[PDB]
Amino acid sequence: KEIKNKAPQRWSQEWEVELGIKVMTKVIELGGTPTIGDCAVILRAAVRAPMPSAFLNILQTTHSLGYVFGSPLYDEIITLCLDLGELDAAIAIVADLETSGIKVPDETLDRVISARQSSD
Repeated sequence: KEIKNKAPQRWSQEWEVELGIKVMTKVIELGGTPTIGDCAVILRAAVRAPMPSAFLNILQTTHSLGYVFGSPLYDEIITLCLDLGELDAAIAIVADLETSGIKVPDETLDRVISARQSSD
């Protein structure tokens, strides 16, 4: 009775990436392994519309299955985090990237350190 006459909700890329990460979490819970391409696709959806908060969780989900992206993609996401003003987000990103053991570009870490020094 309630669903049929409810007004529809317009599309938004934020709701899109939310539904995407929820679908990914459910698929992982039910025993399914998403491909690396879908991970790159949700990363592209997250970088297209400003949403820095989702970066950490999506990259953690990617690293969970064992997938590792190239250095340019991490460079791009870190540069976007620095540009849009989410310094703590980029700090968490480089922290979990160092924890995972992947190698980030030197200029990216240098820019992160410079932004951290400027913020302090």
